Amino acid sequence: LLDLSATELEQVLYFSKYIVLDPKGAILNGVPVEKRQLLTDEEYRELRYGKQETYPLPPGVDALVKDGEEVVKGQELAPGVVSRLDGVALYRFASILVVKARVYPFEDDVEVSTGDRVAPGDVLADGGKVKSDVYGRVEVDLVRNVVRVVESYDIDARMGAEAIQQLLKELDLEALEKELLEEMKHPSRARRAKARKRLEVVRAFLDSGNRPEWMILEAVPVLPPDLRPMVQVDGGRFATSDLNDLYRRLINRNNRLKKLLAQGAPEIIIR
Amino acid sequence: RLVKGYLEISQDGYGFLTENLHNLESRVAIVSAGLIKQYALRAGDYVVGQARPPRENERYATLLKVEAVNNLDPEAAKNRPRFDELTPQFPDRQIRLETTPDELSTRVIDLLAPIGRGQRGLIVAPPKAGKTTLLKKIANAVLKNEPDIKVIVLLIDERPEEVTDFRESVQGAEVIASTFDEPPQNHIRVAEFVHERAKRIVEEGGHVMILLDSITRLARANNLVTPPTGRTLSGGLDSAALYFPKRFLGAARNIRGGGSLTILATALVETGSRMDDVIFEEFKGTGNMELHLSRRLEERRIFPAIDILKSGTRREELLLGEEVTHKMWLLRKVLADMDPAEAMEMLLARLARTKNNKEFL
Amino acid sequence: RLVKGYLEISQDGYGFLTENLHNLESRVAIVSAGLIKQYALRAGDYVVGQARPPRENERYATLLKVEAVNNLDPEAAKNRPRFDELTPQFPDRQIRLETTPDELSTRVIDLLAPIGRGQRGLIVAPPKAGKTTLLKKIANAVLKNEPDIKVIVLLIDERPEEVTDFRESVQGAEVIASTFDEPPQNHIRVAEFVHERAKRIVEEGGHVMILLDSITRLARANNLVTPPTGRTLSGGLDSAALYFPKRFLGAARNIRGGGSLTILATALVETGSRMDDVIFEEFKGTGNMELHLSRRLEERRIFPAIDILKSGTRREELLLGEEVTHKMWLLRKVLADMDPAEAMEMLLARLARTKNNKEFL
Ligand SMILES: Nc1ncnc2c1ncn2[C@@H]1O[C@H](COP(=O)(O)OP(=O)(O)O)[C@@H](O)[C@H]1O
Ligand SMILES: Nc1ncnc2c1ncn2[C@@H]1O[C@H](COP(=O)(O)OP(=O)(O)O)[C@@H](O)[C@H]1O
Ligand code: BEF
Ligand code: BEF
Ligand SMILES: [Mg+2]
Ligand SMILES: [Mg+2]
Repeated sequence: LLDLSATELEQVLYFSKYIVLDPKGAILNGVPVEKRQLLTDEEYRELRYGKQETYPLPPGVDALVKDGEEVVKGQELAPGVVSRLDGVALYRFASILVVKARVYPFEDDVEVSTGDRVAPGDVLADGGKVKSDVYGRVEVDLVRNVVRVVESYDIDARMGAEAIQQLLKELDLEALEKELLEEMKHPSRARRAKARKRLEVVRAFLDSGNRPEWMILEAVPVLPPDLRPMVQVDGGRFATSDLNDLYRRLINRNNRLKKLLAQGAPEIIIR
Repeated sequence: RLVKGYLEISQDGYGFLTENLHNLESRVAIVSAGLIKQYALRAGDYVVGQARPPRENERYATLLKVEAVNNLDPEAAKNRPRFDELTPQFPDRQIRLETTPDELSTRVIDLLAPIGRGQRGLIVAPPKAGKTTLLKKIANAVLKNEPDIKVIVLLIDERPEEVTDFRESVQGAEVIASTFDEPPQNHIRVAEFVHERAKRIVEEGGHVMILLDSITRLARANNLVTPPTGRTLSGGLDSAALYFPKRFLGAARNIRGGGSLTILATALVETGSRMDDVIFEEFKGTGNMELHLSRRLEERRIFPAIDILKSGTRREELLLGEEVTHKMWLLRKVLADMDPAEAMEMLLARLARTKNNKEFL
Repeated sequence: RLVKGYLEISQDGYGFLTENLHNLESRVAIVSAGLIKQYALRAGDYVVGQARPPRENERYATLLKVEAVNNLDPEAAKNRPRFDELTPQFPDRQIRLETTPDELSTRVIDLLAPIGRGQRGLIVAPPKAGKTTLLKKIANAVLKNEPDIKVIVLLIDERPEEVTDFRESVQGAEVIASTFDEPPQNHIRVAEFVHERAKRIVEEGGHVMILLDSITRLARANNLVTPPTGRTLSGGLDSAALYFPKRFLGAARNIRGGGSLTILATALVETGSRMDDVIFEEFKGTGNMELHLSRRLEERRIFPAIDILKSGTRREELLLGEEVTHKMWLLRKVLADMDPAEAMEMLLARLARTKNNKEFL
């Protein structure tokens, strides 16, 4: 129904972690903005901020780059260090980080804030004189009084069953049905066969009424007590229908989840 | 953007920086376990460092960089002897007590129970016996005699007015308080937090005092918190609850490597419950200072209502000179035979005349 | 159609408006959780407003619109300092006592234990010692001296005829009672209801006066209610039961932002039961006043049968001037050495001649 890798990617996102949002990852990634594809957050980070490539500087060794010096992909940030992607190499006390971005020195007040993602033409500083002609996040470094628009433009993130149910709610069926009608009646079998394969469930839902918005599970009813009986065998031992053995674990699961959401967000832990 | 606090390490290897309220606060700063590992940092250590506003989906700001740990550069944090490894010894350096509004109280303390640095002390009195007022006097006298030492006042399960009066009367010294309106969990949490901060300070060779009102109420919280332990001590005390107060008080010690933790705390007795008396006798074997106040002396409005005969230190010779030691020995010999109230009234009369050195003269 | 009551918020986020009996009633008015959210209403808040007859399938009348909360317009409820956030201090506003039918009691109280606004007091006496009659005298004196102070009389687990007598003799001040015919649960429920009403009133800067007979019986009900706590305190009291009564009593306090909560309650002692004595000693460390009545003085039929030496307040200087402070000090010094009954006799003979202020002269 969701035009998905129903077998692999489905559980891939349900259990492993993958950012997904439809609106716009407008900024480039080797391929232009993606619309609904799922990504690994490593590349979504590297994108998130242009391209920062930080390399240590040997102690007592001064770098061959300047603090606000443009460093290209492969340039030696130091006698031994070699950059790996273009941008501006900034100093660290100790190291050099070349962040893929376009630089705009400011001698007046800065107009963009480090963090804001600015379009080509948008003012970065000094009013209209310091402007951003590059999409992406901005770093206003007073270290050399510049505003660097990294190419990293506004690309957000989503994950897991919540995004799953969102896409669920994010879909209106008759649109898909008309599209699938096109995809069968016009096209050849190879693809239109699967088009109708999904169109059949689409018909089931549409003519059936009830929304799939509850297609997933969030309020699990709890069996009536005797239905999973606990019978006293003898002398104190208890024979319990295994449902409770799982109910208990579920409760513990949910409980610690609540605790950590109240306590702290170790994202690896949380996942 | 700069942030500061005292480290609370979570079970998960990351920590938070707290405020003076010593509780989880919205403004606490996250600290990654990585940083803790570089700086070998510990709970209660005071951390100052530049921070950044939390990113999207972050509920707490993140310390971008560590600037100072315990008011010093982080390097020494990696290389330093560990508090529990510090040598526990006697207080070998006296602190003279003098406070202008009542020099007589500090006076009788010095002539009965002198205070060294690293002191594991206790004052024992029934309710309404100058105990809390006496602690106020010691606080002020410390803040006049030993301004260099980090003076910390702790108020547990006690009266709110006392809290405020000490906030105004402590003149800005770090006081952490938790009135009786708070549950024992709050009390135990705050007490352990301040405890660990103090141990971290002394780890750097610093001098600290904990003025702990109501150590017995803290023991009450420990009893209420200890989950079972099985058997119960006579008087209603739990056996394993008192392990924590015993360790807590035993923390006070003299260090041969610099700094020391002194803890002076207020004890309740003659309260009609075996529980208070058992706590008293249990702490008495760990402490080096007992100073007894008599309820009958308070009833006569004779202050300070100190029970001279029961009061004393342990190892006066390490804290007093031969002349002072023999002066006080002569004094006590004179004073063993007299009755409590009479002894105090006469002592106040003799001491109201002149300085104590001039009193000896 | 108009209804009125005191708000009681259920676990479900909606509440009911109660009657003077302080329990669920058929005519209670439903209050949607919404109204509570818009107006920030809180348990015990007094709500008056138009209501409508319940629709079909509805069993209780619903509040169509709110008009006034705690006798004032609802807007202030949205923005007000919460009672828990109010600064607790000492009662700085003494209340003189005088009741015409027996002003000996009022003057002896003033000369033994002055009263302020925000008072946390207690009267301690064995059974049949004028504690109940004393409470009646104080009630009448307050209803003559401080009409501005909201006087609520709470009677827990006590004699029904006494309830009738006080209801008739309280000249209309709110008398809430729950006799010993009620189970401990009714007592406790009326307890939180009245208490929350009082704190909500004080939240608005009001002065509330609570006269609670049988605080010890309330503690007994709490103990009967505490589900296990595990172990039992010395005497058969529960370790965690007294937390609630302690919180109740410690709620009494003086507010620097206006208003005060003054609770005076009756305590039983010398009952031959360890529960009562432990409760008393537990509450003494929380209250600012003890006033002791002697069973032997009652046996001789001497009233008020007060044990002067044990009685007194704390911080009398904040409720009395220097002249009155030194006068009371002189009077206690004179009376400190005298036998209870005979001391009370001379005090009565000295106060019988004339009023206390001219007794000074
Ligand atoms: N040195 C003193 N001078 C004047 N009043 C005192 C003195 N010591 C105690 N008091 C009186 O004792 C009362 C409370 O005693 P406190 O020390 O708080 O109780 P405890 O000793 O049990 O902690 C105060 O109201 C105060 O008036
Ligand atoms: N001031 C008084 N004048 C006359 N009788 C008194 C006085 N105080 C106590 N009594 C007597 O003591 C008995 C009970 O005392 P009271 O305080 O009313 O109840 P309680 O038994 O709780 O003390 C009453 O029957 C009453 O006659
Ligand atoms: F101040 Be005491 F401990 F009542
Ligand atoms: F005799 Be009393 F009512 F306790
Ligand atoms: Mg005290
Ligand atoms: Mg009675």
